[PDB]
Amino acid sequence: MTLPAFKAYDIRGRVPDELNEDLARRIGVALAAQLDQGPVVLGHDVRLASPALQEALSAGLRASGRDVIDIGLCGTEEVYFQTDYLKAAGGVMVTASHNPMDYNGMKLVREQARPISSDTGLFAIRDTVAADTAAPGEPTASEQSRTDKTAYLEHLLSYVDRSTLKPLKLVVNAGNGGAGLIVDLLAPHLPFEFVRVFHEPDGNFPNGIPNPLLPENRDATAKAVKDNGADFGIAWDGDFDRCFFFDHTGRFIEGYYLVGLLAQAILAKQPGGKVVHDPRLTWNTVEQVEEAGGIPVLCKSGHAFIKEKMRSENAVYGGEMSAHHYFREFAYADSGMIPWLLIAELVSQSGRSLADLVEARMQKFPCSGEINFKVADAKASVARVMEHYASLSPELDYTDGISADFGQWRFNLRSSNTEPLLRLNVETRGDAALLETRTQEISNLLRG
Ligand SMILES: O=P(O)(O)O[C@H]1O[C@H](CO)[C@@H](O)[C@H](O)[C@@H]1O
Ligand SMILES: [Mg+2]
Repeated sequence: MTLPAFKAYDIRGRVPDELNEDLARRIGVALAAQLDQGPVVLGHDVRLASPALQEALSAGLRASGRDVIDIGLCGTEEVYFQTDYLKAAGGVMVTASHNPMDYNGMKLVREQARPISSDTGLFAIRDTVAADTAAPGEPTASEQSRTDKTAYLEHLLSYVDRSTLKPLKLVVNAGNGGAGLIVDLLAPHLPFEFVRVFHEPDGNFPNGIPNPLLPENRDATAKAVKDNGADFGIAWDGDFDRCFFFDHTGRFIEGYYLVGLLAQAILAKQPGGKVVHDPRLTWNTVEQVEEAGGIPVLCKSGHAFIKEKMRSENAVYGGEMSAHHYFREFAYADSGMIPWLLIAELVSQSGRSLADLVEARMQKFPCSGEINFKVADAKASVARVMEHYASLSPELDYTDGISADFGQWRFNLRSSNTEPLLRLNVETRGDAALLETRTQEISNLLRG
């Protein structure tokens, strides 16, 4: 076999059998051999095991003569920002993002925070780690503590014109992850009145693991918004590289619509720019980007494809329907902080509620949401669907699974690259009835 913890985009496994201090130190040694010259930035999330995992990573790296910059407890996006800002050779974030409590992992990048994935070094690291029986060497390089967030915070604030901000009332829900530390540091520089829910970092997660997609966790943010008459609410996953929005009615906003919203926000600052988006749900993004004078660029879903395409295109912003938002100026990396600052600035400047900013777009391009199927035979199942729709002659695109455009409706059907799973997305041209009948039709075919 091979080490299960090494996935397509990152390392994720149960502690201690899938991931432990010895593997972490071995990963540091193997990572040293993969990077260009320079030091390595290390950071970690709130999980109880994360500091020790970072400490082993450090020991392996310095045993290989790599200077380590320890930026401490942080969000995943701070490892991206600091790796790029400090012109490091690389960086690793120790995080479980949103996995259960007996789980942990790492997210690895090289220069300029470029991702290290299965096929761009991560499996090379895996195989080196898998075959490494050598004795732990002793450190021949140093560790520097660098917890100053000033540059990071100034960079967050630079996305908005602070004198145009209104004193909005915002619910913030860290889910006992790490987002609250950054909110509290931004707060003295912002006019908003914050309503803090599940604010303190707690690696035991007394209120549940930080996953705003769970309806139980969703409802705590919705309730705080409604009970306090907040303008909107924001929730983050544990390492807060994803954020999730709730309008003034408590309604969770499906992430598809935030791509076109955030693209328009950005395009008013950087006119004529290119905007990268995924193929799962498209029509609304294409229209909003073009309406805002931008150029939409279709790209295979997955954060490493998005970033690579943004780089080759000098795209100012890339957005994925699944709550990933990437920013050229942020080392082409994703942030869970920039999107809500942009949204709060848009609400402040426009005088429109978050609800009204998206409502007409949701009516014009209703979507199913991402619907997952675990089926006995994915390939046979997909063939059943294509067979059933063949007579209608859809316009097909194979950028990322199968996209079929029927005119008034379209779908994308993909195999997940991170899970053995089929993923379905359907949208229509302003037709909620057509949306439901087609979604159900495709579901039955897949389940057949
Ligand atoms: O559908 P997939 O292949 O399993 O990818 C999903 O996870 C990726 C990494 O978080 C994301 O980059 C993708 O956009 C998506 O959320
Ligand atoms: Mg995350």
